[PDB]
Amino acid sequence: MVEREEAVVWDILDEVIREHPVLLNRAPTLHRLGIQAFEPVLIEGKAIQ
Amino acid sequence: KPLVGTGMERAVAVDSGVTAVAKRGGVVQYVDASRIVIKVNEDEMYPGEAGIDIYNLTKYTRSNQNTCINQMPCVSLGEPVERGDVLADGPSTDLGELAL
Amino acid sequence: GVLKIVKVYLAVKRRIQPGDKMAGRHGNKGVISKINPIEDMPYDENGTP
Amino acid sequence: FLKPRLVDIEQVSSTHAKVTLEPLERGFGHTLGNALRRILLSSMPGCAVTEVEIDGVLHEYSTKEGVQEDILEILLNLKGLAVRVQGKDEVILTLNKSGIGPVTAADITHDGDVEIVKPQHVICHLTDENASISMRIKVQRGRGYVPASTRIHSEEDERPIGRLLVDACYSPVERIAYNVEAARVEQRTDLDKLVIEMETNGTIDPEEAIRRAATILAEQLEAFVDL
Amino acid sequence: ARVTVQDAVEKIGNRFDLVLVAARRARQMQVGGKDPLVPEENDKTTVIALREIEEGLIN
Repeated sequence: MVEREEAVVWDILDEVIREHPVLLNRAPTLHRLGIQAFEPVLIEGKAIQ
Repeated sequence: KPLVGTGMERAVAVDSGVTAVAKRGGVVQYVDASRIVIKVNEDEMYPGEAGIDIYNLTKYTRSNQNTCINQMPCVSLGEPVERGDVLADGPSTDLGELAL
Repeated sequence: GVLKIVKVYLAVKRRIQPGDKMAGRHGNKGVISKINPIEDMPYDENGTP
Repeated sequence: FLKPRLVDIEQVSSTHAKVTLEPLERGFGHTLGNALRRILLSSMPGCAVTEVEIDGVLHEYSTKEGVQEDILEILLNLKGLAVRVQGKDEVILTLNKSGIGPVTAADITHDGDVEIVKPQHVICHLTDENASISMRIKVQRGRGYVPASTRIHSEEDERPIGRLLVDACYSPVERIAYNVEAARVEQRTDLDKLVIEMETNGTIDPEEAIRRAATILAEQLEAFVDL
Repeated sequence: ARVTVQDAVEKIGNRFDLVLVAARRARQMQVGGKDPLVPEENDKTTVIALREIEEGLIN
C-alpha cells in the first residue's frame, strides 16, 4: 500500500501524525532541557520547520 | 565571468590542464567532442612527423567525489592558434577565465 | 580470478536543492534556504530582481 | 460604481505587453495586481520537451562526433523551446541535419501546428563535413514546472531505448511586475490604474495569457462560494 | 488537537502509574477488552486515553 502511494494511506497518514507526542532529541546535549517534545504536522518541505 | 579578480584568474582557467592547450600553434582542422586535431603552422613547427598535433579532451567524465568534470568549448572552428592558446576550457571557465 | 568482469557507470544530472552550501572566496559560508519566487525580490534601475 | 475594466492593452511587442486598467477603484491596482501576479508567475499553459529519441545515442552523456556539448545538453537547449501549438495535446518535431552549419530552429520539420516564434534559436552545432544527426522531439502541453525526474520512476516500458526522458519546464512567463498610478475617469472622485508588465517567450498571446489566468481564478472560486 | 495536558497531570498525579493505567486500557481497546466509548476522531488510542483522564472517568 505504501509501495503504491495509495490515497488510502494518505488519509491514514493524517490520523497517526497530526497528534503524535514525539521526542525531538539532540544527541550532543549537555543539558536535560535540550530534549523536548512537539507535535508533527503534514508539511510540504525538506526540513523541520 | 567574475567581475573582479587579481590577474591569476587566467592563470587558473588557461593553465590548469583543464583545457586542450597547444604547444605548437596552427590552423584548427579536425575538431570533435572527443579529440582535437590541429594543422600546425610552420613558423612554430618542428619538421618532425609532418605536422599533426593530437589532443585529448576532458568532455564529461568521472571524478573522485562522484563528480563529473565538464569541459566547455570556447573556440569556434576556423582559426589558427598560438603556443599557449586554448581550444576548450574546463569546468567553471569561459573563454579562459576562472569562474569557480 | 578476475576473468569475467564488468564495469558500468551511472550518471545523474544534479541541480542545487534547499540545504546546499553556497558561500564565497572571502570567508562567509551559507546554505540555500526555502525556494523563493522570482520578482518578489526588490529590483532596480537595471530590471533584474 | 463603474465596473472594473482594462483600456487598450499597451502593446509594444507581440511577445511582451503591459495591460492597462483604467476603471480601478480604491485598492484594486493591488487587489488584482497580486491576484493575477502570482498565477501569472507560475501556472500557465506552455509547451516543453518531454521525450526525445536521437539516433547517435549510446547514452545521453555521450560526445557525438560533430557536436560541441553532450547529447543531453542538446536536450538542455530543447528544454526551453519557443514552440507554439494550435490545438494538439502532444506533437513530434523531427530534427534532421547534415552539413557544415549551426543546427538552428529552422531545420526542424516545420509542422502546421508547430509555430516557432524565434527561428534562429540555435540548439546545437553540426560542424563535421560527413556527419549527421536525426531525432524526434516529442513536445506536449501542460502547465507549471514538471520534471522527468519525478516522472522517471516507471520507465514507461521503453523498447526504443533512445527515448530519453527530460525536464518539462512549462513556464512561458518570466517577468511579471505591476505598477500603479493615478487613473482619471469622467465620472468619479478617485480611481487607480494597473500596469502589469508581463513577458512571454512567444507561445501564448498576451491577451490569451490574462484570459486563462482570470478563468482559472473563476474555477478556483467555484467551490469557494458554497457555505 | 491538544496544546496543554496539564489537566491530566492534575487528575492523576503519579504521571507514571498513570501511564500504566492507560497501558492496560489501550490493551482493552485492542485485544478484546471493551470498545472506546468516546467516538474517536483520528486520534490514536493513546491520545483517547489522555482525554479520558482529563474527564476523569476511567483511572
